[PDB]
Amino acid sequence: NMAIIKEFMRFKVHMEGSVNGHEFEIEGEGEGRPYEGTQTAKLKVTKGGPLPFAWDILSPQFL
Amino acid sequence: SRAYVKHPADIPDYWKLSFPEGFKWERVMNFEDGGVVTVTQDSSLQDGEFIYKVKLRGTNFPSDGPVMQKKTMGWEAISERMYPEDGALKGEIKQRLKLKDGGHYDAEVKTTYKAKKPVQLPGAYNVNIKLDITSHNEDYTIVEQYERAEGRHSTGGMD
Repeated sequence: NMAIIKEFMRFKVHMEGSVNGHEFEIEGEGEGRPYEGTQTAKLKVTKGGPLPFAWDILSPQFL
Repeated sequence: SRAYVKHPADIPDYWKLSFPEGFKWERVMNFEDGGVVTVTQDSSLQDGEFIYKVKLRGTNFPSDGPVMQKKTMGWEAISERMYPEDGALKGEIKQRLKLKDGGHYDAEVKTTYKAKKPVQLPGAYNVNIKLDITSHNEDYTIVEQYERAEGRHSTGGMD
């Protein structure tokens, strides 16, 4: 497991969702250092954009 | 993205131990104005990278409140209190979104994390999280985030 999880790892994320009925999709990719506890992500809305609500309700779901 | 939480040696890193199979989670967020967000996620490891699939349903936000009107300004520092229960790892948070009007908008959050195979559960401890939007285009169809997360014992003294 300390083999299979490297000191640097990347990830891919797909979100499908709706807020107050507004459907949307988000595709993203990130990277970080699992054992140091740090990471970055870049997300793009792919359907349903622009979004009528605060991005802040989505951020903890990515992270 | 729970695979990236820094843990002390004497606390089992539940999320890392779940791999390569990985884990799932389900989260409920209750906001002070009646807004609700329910989220489920599946985390796995394929082709040497983590793969995340998320579904999100947000309902009952006042069409006139800070979320629908895009009036929030980021999350404060977060402390997620972890504890084992019913074969799974739960996290509870009481946490606020900053508001453009010099104000706060509070949320209670509970998440259940379950590994797809048997993994040792930790006892109670805290995960401290800093979550930042580092940049975005004008309309947030492109956004970049930074997160730092670290488990800390909540009992055990100076030891």
